[PDB]
Amino acid sequence: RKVACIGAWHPARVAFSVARAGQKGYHHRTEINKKIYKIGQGYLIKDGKLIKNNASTDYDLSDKSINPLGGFVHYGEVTNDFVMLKGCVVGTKKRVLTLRKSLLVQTKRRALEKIDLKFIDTTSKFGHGRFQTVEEKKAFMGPLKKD
Amino acid sequence: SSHKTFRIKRFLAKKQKQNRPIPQWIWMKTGNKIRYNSKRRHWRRTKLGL
Amino acid sequence: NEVVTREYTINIHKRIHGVGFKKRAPRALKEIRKFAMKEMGTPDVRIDTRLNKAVWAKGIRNVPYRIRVRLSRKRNEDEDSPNKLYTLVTYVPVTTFKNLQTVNVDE
Amino acid sequence: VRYSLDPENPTKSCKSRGSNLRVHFKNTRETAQAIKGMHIRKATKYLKDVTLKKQCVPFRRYNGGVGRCAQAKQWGWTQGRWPKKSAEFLLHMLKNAESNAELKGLDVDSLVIEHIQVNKAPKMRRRTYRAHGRINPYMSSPCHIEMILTEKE
Amino acid sequence: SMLRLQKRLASSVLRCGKKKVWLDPNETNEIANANSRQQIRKLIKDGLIIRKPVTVHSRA
RNA sequence: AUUCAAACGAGAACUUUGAAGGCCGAAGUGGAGAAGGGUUCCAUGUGAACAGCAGUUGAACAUGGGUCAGUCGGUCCUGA
RNA sequence: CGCGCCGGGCCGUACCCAUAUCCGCAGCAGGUCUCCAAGGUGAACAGCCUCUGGCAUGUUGGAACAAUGUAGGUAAGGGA
Repeated sequence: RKVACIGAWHPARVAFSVARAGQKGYHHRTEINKKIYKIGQGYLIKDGKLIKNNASTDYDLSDKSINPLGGFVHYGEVTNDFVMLKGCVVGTKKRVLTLRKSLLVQTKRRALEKIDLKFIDTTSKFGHGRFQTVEEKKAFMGPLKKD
Repeated sequence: SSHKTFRIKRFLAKKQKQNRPIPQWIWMKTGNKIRYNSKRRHWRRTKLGL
Repeated sequence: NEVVTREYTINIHKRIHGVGFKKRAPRALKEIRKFAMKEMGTPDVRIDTRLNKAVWAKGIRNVPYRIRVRLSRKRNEDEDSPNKLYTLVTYVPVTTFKNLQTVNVDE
Repeated sequence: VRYSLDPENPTKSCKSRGSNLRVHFKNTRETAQAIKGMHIRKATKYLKDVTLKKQCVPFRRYNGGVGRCAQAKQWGWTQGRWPKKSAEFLLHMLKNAESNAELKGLDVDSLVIEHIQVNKAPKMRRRTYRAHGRINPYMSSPCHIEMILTEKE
Repeated sequence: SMLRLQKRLASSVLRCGKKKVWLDPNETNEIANANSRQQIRKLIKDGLIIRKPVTVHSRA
């Protein structure tokens, strides 16, 4: 698991462009053109009852929030406003991210595309989850022994 | 060896009586330079020949 | 006030997780000893032999997940030391662990 | 005997010497340099922490290969270690030195180490066995330690 | 103290390996001054040292 | 592939005892011999040096002890 | 043939016999002739587990679990 030849002979130094072992990760990166699919709204209290149907769409209309079953693994539960970005973004869980407006004029039809979500998958990520909500889950399992 | 000859056994007897330290009172003698026995043989280091 | 005894349930499983086979049981006796020095703030911790036997009951690899113990903090007797108090950890045989709080036994 | 440095006022000072102490010279010179100027009660407390790894000894000169510790930042240094034996040897010499202050009739809680010297002693002879039937020396490097305390208000 | 003279002597009097010799841990100071097979046999009668039973190897 | 407690001790990861967990697994890490070693055997004591950490231990060191034959061998016989 | 009487000298004899008492400069993964040989599985003196007996992991521990190693493994689809 090495690099066989580092450099030639007569440039008697090893150059800076040769691959060497060292730190990997925890680098500062900036990747661009991450589209915002949905600016979610946090939990709020209203008339005594609270409102949490964040992951509700115009086609799902379910009372489920953005939180999957069992909360986000290694993070917790998102009770504030959130933003939904397409694809992966840099960093680990809980890692603070900086969201900067684009430096470039977006004049491609990819960048000008309108988004209307149809379904937000809130199954459990802490395993091979197979239920969107708890109301759906116990309606399928039926009653259990602990009842 | 457990099977010995009388020549050998008598020989090992001598090399055993010589392995003792010098008595304490000899370096109280007047013209005494001896500090300790320089011919102490240890059975594991020096192998006595034979 | 300071001479107290109380039951505890130590979750050995979450204090052994990761360590190798030939070290799981010995590490359990260290994590128990560290557990006592946290609750009863005494460096001198003496664990009972029957508790040792309870940890090595399943061999060196497989170590009981939970274990019930009685931490009793006593006055250090003669053999004068800076340690004026020591903690004697004792094993408590229990059938199940469900709904087992850290009760405060008394004498 | 003949000390490397003579106290300016011998009436206000006590000495202590050690010869052929089987303890690493390089480790002892470093722990002696850290103990040098401090008050005696501060010294014993420090040396006891070195044995417990609550305070390190900054390895200034003999530092090749010596690892980095977080406690060396208290000395404005990067490399430090916790030489247990080296600390407990000259923890006894402090015990012997302040014992001399008691005998000389000095105020022990005002003593300040001001001279502490570590010299090399004659090396001892052992041997190790290398490949291809060779024998290499296995010397120990003991040391002479002599310190001088003085009362300073 | 150190009791390896006694555990060897006890094994030889009991005609059993020192694997099976039990020296009472509470009464070390009385077994320490045995020094003799005659005094060892006295510790047999007093029950201070016991020949442990054979480890079970049930054939059931 | 070790762990707990105790004892001794100035001092214990290493000694000793007890308990536990393991290994050798009868072609043995067991019990005895030949050759070779030559006192290493055993007891008491010490901890300078030595036992590539340590040691309250040792095959180290210092004192003393220990090998009993008509029948077991040698001795006798001849072999190359 | 039965019984009775007398005599049998000299030398060896402890211990180790081997991952520490021998030879390899050493408490060296090497080398060095033999005897005795339990239960289960099984064709079996195989391998694996155990009892009798023995031992303390082989000249150190502790804490971590990076890269490179060393020794074990497993890999979608393809199959040299």
